[PDB]
Amino acid sequence: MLTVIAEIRTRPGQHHRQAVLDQFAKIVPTVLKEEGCHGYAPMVDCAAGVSFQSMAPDSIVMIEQWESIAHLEAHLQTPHMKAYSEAVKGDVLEMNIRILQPG
Amino acid sequence: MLTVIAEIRTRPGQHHRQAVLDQFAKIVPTVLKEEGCHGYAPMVDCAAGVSFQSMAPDSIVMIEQWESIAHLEAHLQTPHMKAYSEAVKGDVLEMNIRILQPG
Ligand SMILES: CC1=CC(=O)c2ccccc2C1=O
Ligand SMILES: CC1=CC(=O)c2ccccc2C1=O
Repeated sequence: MLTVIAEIRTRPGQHHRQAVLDQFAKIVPTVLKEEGCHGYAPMVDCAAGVSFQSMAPDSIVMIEQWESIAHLEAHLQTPHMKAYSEAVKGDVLEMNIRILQPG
Repeated sequence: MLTVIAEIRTRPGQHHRQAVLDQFAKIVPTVLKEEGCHGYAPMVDCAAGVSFQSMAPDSIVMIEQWESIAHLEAHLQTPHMKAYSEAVKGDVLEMNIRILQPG
């Protein structure tokens, strides 16, 4: 029902983006098992050499589906997400989070 | 009376941001003594590991208070500011300057 697209902007260079991705690798199976989660995928740009593509190498884009806002909010308080946030605090600069419905 | 917030964007890496901060260290006491100056503080992001914070490592945020636009404009013509501008010309990319009043 809700679709979340979250862009996580990482610090340039020094394998910061990979550090974050590695933290997601630890957590994604767990998140998929959370109540109300119907998708949770960290994505990165893939250079297709087409003129219409825009790329941001220092970013990870999450695509997620949650049954409700309550389920998303619960997600954010889980220990795996608190552990994730602590683990990536020196790697992440900001997040831009959209909550979307069918248009 | 006027509050100025100026974001100074610096060149990535190569201690450019520190070079600029060092130039501010030279000038801040002088600026505070300028007529009509009631605050002049170069600030940087401080990573608090909270999800709601946005950080830009290649930026310095000035928070200032000036008694009037004339006082600010005079500030910009002082020798310490002309010397500052010359000193940082290879370190700074741009500035975004807001002049604010109580809402
Ligand atoms: C604040 C915040 C932190 C996250 O780690 C996070 C992870 C996945 C989806 C959304 C979010 C979010 O809104
Ligand atoms: C153009 C310009 C240059 C500065 O160096 C500067 C320094 C402090 C406050 C404002 C400014 C400003 O508007």
